[PDB]
Amino acid sequence: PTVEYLNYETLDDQGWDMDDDDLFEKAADAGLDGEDYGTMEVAEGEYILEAAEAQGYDWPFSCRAGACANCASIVKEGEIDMDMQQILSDEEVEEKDVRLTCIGSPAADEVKIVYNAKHLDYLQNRVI
Ligand code: FES
Repeated sequence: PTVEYLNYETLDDQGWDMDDDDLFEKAADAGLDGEDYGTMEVAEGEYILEAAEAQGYDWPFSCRAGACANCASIVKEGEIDMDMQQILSDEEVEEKDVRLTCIGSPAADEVKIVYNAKHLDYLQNRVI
């Protein structure tokens, strides 16, 4: 039950690559904020945003029922289990690797994922 969360905003701000500089690995040498990069440990049956929230990590959330994408993320690798529902578009689960962190649990041992997907330029336009 090991995972590595990464700040999607840090990837853009720094202007790094998605998997070229191996942020999940080079990040440990940057000592960035723990709320941006770190190894998230979650057992089977435990919600990510929940296991990380008990450590000090922060995640975007609004519906908290797996019916919206505010808590959207970007799994860079591994696999996560979802509930009986699918509000996101497979394109986001395959082209953006987005998942539900409020109601999503890791089904693999090691998994990579970026937290705070709301930073995506596709949503930033929602700003009023
Ligand atoms: S907070 Fe709505 S799907 Fe996660």
